[PDB]
Amino acid sequence: LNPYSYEALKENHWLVSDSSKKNSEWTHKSNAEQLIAKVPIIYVDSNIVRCIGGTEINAGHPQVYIQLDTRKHGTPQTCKYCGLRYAKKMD
Amino acid sequence: QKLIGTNLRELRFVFCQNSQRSLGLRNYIAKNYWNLKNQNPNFPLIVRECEEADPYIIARYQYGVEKKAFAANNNEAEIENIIKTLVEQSNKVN
Amino acid sequence: MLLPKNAIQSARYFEIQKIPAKIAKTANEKILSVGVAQKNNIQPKTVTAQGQIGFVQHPQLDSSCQYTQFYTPQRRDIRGRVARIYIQDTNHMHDTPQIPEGYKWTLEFERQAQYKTPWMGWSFNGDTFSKRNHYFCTLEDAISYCKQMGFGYEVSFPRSRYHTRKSYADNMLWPGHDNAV
Amino acid sequence: LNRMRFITAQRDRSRAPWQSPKGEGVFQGKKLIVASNSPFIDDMSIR
Amino acid sequence: PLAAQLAINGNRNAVRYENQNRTWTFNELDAHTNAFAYGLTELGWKAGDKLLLWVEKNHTSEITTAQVGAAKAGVTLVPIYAHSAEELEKALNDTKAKGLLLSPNSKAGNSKYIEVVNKVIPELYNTGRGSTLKTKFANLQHIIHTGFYTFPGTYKFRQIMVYASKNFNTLTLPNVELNAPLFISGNQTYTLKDLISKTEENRKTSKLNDNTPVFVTGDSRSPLSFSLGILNSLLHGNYSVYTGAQDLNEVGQTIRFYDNALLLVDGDIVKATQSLKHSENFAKLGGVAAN
Amino acid sequence: LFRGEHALRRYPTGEERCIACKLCQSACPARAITIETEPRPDGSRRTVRYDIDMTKCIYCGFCQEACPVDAIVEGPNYEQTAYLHEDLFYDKYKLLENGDKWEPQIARNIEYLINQPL
Amino acid sequence: SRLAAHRKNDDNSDSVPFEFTPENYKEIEKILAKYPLKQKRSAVMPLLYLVQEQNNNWVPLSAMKKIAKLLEMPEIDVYEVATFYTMYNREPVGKFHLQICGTTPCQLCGSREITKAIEEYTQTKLGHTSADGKWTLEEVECLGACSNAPMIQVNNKWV
Amino acid sequence: KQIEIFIDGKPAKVDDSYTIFQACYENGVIVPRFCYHERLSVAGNCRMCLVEVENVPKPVAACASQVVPGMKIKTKSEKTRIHRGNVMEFLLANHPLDCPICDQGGECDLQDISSVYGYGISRYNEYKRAVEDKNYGPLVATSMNRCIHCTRCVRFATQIAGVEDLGKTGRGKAAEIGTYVEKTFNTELSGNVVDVCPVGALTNAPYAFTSRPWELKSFYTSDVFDTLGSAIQVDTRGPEIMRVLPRIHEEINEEWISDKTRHAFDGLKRQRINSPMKRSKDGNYEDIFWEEAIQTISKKCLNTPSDQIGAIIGEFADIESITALKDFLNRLDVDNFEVRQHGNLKVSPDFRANYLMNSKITGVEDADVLLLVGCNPRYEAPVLNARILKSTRKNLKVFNIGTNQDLNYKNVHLGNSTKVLKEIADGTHPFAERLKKAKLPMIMVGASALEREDGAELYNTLKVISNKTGVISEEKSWNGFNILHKEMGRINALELGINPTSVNKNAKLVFILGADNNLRPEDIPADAFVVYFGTHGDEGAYYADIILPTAAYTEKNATWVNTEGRVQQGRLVVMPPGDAREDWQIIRALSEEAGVPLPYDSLEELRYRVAELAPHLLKYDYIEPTIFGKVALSAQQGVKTTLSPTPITDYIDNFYMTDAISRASVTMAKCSTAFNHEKFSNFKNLAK
Ligand code: SF4
Ligand code: SF4
Ligand code: SF4
Ligand code: SF4
Ligand code: FES
Ligand code: FES
Ligand SMILES: [Zn+2]
Repeated sequence: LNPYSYEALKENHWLVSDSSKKNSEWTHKSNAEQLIAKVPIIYVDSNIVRCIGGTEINAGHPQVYIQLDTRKHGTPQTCKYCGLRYAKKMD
Repeated sequence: QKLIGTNLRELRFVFCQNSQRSLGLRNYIAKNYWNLKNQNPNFPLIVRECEEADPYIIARYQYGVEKKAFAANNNEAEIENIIKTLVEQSNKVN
Repeated sequence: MLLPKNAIQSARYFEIQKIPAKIAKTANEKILSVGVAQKNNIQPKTVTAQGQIGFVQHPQLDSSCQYTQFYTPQRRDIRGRVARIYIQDTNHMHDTPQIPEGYKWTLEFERQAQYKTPWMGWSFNGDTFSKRNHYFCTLEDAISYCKQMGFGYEVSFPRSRYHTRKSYADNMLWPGHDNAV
Repeated sequence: LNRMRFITAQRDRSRAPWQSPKGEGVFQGKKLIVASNSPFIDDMSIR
Repeated sequence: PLAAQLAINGNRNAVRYENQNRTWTFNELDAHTNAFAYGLTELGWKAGDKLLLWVEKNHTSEITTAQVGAAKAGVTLVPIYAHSAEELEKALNDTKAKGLLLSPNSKAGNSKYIEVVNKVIPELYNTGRGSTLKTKFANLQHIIHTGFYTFPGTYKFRQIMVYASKNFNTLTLPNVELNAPLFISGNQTYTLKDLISKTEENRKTSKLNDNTPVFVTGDSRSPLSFSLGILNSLLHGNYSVYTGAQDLNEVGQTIRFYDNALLLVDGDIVKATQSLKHSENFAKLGGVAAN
Repeated sequence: LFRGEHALRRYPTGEERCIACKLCQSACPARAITIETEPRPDGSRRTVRYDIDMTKCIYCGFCQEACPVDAIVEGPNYEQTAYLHEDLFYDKYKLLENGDKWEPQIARNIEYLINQPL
Repeated sequence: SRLAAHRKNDDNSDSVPFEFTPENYKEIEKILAKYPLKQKRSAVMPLLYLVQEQNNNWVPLSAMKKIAKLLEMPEIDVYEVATFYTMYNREPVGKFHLQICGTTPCQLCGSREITKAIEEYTQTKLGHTSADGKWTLEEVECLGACSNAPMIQVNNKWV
Repeated sequence: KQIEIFIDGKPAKVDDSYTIFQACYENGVIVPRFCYHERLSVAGNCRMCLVEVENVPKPVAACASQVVPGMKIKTKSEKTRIHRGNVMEFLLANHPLDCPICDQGGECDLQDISSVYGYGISRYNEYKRAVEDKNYGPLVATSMNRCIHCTRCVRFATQIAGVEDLGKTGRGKAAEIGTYVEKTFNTELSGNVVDVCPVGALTNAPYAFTSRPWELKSFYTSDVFDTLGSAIQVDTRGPEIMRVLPRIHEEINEEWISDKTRHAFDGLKRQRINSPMKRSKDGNYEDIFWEEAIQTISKKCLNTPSDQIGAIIGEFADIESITALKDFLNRLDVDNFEVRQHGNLKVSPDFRANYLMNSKITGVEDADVLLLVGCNPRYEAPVLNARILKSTRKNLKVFNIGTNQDLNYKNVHLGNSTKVLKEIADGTHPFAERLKKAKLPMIMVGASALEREDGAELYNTLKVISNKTGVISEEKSWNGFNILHKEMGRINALELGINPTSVNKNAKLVFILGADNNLRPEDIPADAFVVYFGTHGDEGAYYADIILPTAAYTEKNATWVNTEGRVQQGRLVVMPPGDAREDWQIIRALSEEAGVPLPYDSLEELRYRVAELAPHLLKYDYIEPTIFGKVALSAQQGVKTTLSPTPITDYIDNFYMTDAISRASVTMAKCSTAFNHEKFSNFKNLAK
């Protein structure tokens, strides 16, 4: 799994990936990547999921909507404001 | 005209393309460029045209030495004489 | 940004439009005297917003630049610098800015040393004169300011879209007869 | 004490110095032969 | 002989290249092959001139186009299986080939094809731009590589190709002669008529009907692969699918869609593959043949 | 509403709330905030350098007001006396540490502030 | 008729073959003759209908590319037509593609009761296809025979 | 026909061809828009330009409505305000709340129009539309939830470029603009897609998450990666450069730039030489002072006889640097400015007409037939390729002699060998009659063909063909003979009069002025001493006994002459990195130390010397006409005119890697690895 391979670049949006997630500790001066990677994929029945980054409006990020009806079934989608990743509960 | 290559290192003609002050040099170049080139195959004969530019024949002899001749309102015979003098003066220059 | 044609016909206005011809003073300039003469003969005689040929004018350190304030004991490099006069148009990213641009001539100075300090990586400028651009309503005013302050100036004239016929009917066009070759 | 790393990174963000060869190196005529340091793979050359 | 399918129905698909994912109709195949033939003729190729084939399996489209164009132009092709510069030089000296088409990125031993070619012919390195080759062989005028990069003394396949114009084509294509040699495999030479006879015999033996899509795995340079592949499609209007270096697994996935479809199995491909992951994909293979 | 010492918060999951929109940098009247951002390897829009010059900053509160995700918050700490001028050049490390330490009280105040409009 | 893009399916990959039968080629020739010689771009819809008839009532991506190649038009145009028009099934359907009208006339006449009865008999929900590839339920708009409501259509053919 | 209309009661006069939007723009009243683009077709999708007309009950779309006599337009009326508010509310409905995270935060015309014309508060309180993202490659980042379905991207792709990939697939609110299948948008002009897209749905991926518009300072300069030359804007936040954009220059740039010139500036950010260096016999490089480097170079120059001194001209050489080098070599008695013998351009620098495009970049819009010889406009000067596409769609027939590249427009491939040229010259080829029939024909020849060993013969053949077929016609006052160059440095050298054919076979002292292409060990003798003026160490820094850092095009205030003869001024954006010095200053210091001081100490005096050599270079952004075109291009009697039987090829292999800056760039490497395999094809796309 070479981070500079064409397959890896295409899968990671043409960005060099860090599997260990340790380089961010220096690059962005935080372990937030490691912390967020621990949260598992949240499975949502609906095709579209609403995220506000909290329990109430103004307590998180602006209300956003994520399409879980991916052209490939079951592909998780990550929220842009927070790293939470949601996937459709295919059955 | 056959000894230009050995006598000089470069000839240049800077003039205007639509001015009577340059008409003479313009016509002389248009008529004799190919003759001079055939006489001296590999010698550099540069031609530069700029509007409202003073006619000038620049002869570069050797070791970065150049002589500039003001050829304004000069008949083709005068241009021939000036070029001949520039070519002949190479020995005196070096 | 464009007063009516020949609306102003003052001697001062004509002087502002006209650009001086250089006089060889330095030894290098005297050696290149032919070059100075050629430059004087070739460069445009007057500057107007209708001009189309760019040019560079040397600073005129003369009695005309007496109004400059940037010649002080501590700083002696601002005067005699060369500026750039051009119209800054809106970026290609967007077409309808909240604050539209292109209605004024911008005068700019090339930036000097710019270095990031070690302690925090903050950007620092060796000179504080060329941080902000200057703005003028007319190229005549910009050139007058340059002459008054003793700055040399390059002028690059604007370029705009060529007007072309536009019509929704052009979407539907009959190609022609099939047998046509 | 690790100010050098931060300073070098800040300098490289805008301009990264070229790492010149050091020590003995192979010569082909008047040329020093060094392998390319580009992490990216030359897929067209390889296949 | 090579335009019956165009006369009948040129819109029908002609050949498929699964490895490089490109499918050609009869019209497109004819256009490409005619372009190759015109390019060779313009370069000066004549009837009987020899072109060496040193292209690996992956370049199935290039192999097929070169074969058909050589057949159209009456140029004989000699496949060469050389993993060493000694073998390459021996083959070149023995054949006196006018041209050598090869795959540069292919690896032979510890060196690539382009490196071996340069080693055999050092003159290519210093050859002038647009200058004819002055080599020891005295006849290897043309060197062509099917690669992305360009090297001195070599020309790319697309650069060699020349698409003739409808009203500005001064070139001429000699009429295809059946008896003219086309392939020189080993010490045996196959003519176009003999290849056609081989195609007919193989079809009769394998019960290969018109609508049975043929699959070819491995190198397409073999005379049998040429007979049962592009040649079969151009003669009987069949549908050929080349898998190139793809193993039995990947061949199978393509195979599943096709029904009652003949498979040609390369020995090299068989040894490389370990075992069939999904034997169900071959449940409707119809018939199986071996090179 | 007291504006004390600047700090950077995180979501309950531990992810940073700061997305490099630079709204706080632009609104800072004193030009005391410097932000540089590069895409994170996972692809998040996160800053690589977030500096606040505490000596150049006027504790107005414009930064937290303009923050759209409540990333930068001027928490209640005011006993931030420093003996060295360099100690007042707060960096991303310092701001994140302040947020981690002072999250309880900051969150308690933010609860009431958010509930007031309701 | 769900997504506005290509669904990643193993049975609808680019490697799937598709070839028109000689009868389909003759029909295509007739269609082209009916349309202007230069305006071959107008034969997309008849070509798609022929593809559906030839296949199991759906248009493969390979078939769409073949149509584009035959019509000398961009494949994106064929993609746009297929996605815009809902009568083209871009994915395989069941043996019976039931299409129950749901517009106000049919709704007044009792379309909901008929839909519930169909669901009960077929042991499947609306829109979803039955476990076995036999039934596929869909809700459609006014089919035309409002005065004869409630109504259904099968395979876009029989009302 | 002039027609009188009223805008807010203000009389105005416009011809009937004008639309409402065009009349408003001419009269100075601005109208919001999202989908109307000047260079694209007319569409009425967004309907944000609705205005009020007294006699028209319905709102009228200004963009797609022609003016009518006596029209009473009320753009400031309450009805117009309500129309704008309604359209803006509909647009913002379903629009994601991504302003903080969107890269177009400060350059969003949607935000600006919502602030200026639309209402200040929204009523839509419901679930919004959600659209999956798409992968278009490493050059364009897609966030399709922000798409407004204005089809500007589709129109640009289909019209400006030949690529036909984007389309509005679907119906209703579920419609999605983009490729139906998953594929990358790898067109050479993909960068301009981001510019045309107005709502940040498509953004610059390399520039993504970097900075904001309000914290950038912009400088107008000229492109150098292509010999065509392009008017570009460089945005910088302090020392760092970012977001190179095009700027309107219809004569040369026509608002578009190529991906190379848009994303190759990253090369300047690494592998930069920042100090004079010297290499030991063992090969160990060590940094030294400018004084030491100049002193050793001057000592070598004094010791070395002028006979065995030579120079190589680099790719990015400028007028000032080449003039200084020429003067220094002349004062040292050195006259040969080439050391490479493998490939030299076969063209005389006497007349500008014989090595410049006689017909300007706009000459394609005037020619009826255009014949290319060893040229690939798609890879070299892609903007020129787009212009040729426009010309061939309006009225122009394109023929090609050489390789059959995947041009965006149909072309007639005559051949690839010199047999076609021989036949055309002899007159037996039907294309000779075709040219004679055609009016204002044009011949474009790439510099590689003239750089061939038989370049002189090919050049003479082209001259005779042009003269015989009327490409140079006095009655038509037309000169269609053109040469497309590949080296701005070579163009500058030809302008200054340096002979490209003068090659020093054996040179003991070589001065390499930033040359990195075509260098091979055989060119440099083993015993020679090499001084390399350069800015990158990819190549030429390994052949150098001494290395001198120089300035780049974004760091040097110099002059550049493009392929068509236009002389532009490249301006200083940031100073040279580290201890780098301007190349002309380095040459001046070297001359003074060696004892042959040059007569210029500043840019003004150096430009006076440039005026001495060739005055026309002092008229910036202007093409000086020449009246010696026919004389220069006239075919002489007795010339060789003997061509070789070999294919005519194109030098470009990897479009994203052509020069040292591109090779050092990272974005270009990503583009190469993401596009080379998808774009490589030995066959021709018969579809187009
Ligand atoms: S308190 Fe005000 S001045 Fe200080 S950092 Fe925050 S916004 Fe800037
Ligand atoms: S602290 Fe808030 S306003 Fe400042 S960059 Fe981060 S998210 Fe934007
Ligand atoms: S285009 Fe970007 S900045 Fe503008 S409204 Fe949409 S998300 Fe916000
Ligand atoms: S992606 Fe951008 S340019 Fe394309 S249709 Fe959507 S909003 Fe318009
Ligand atoms: S309501 Fe059923 S067909 Fe119209
Ligand atoms: S600008 Fe008028 S409809 Fe879009
Ligand atoms: Zn979220």
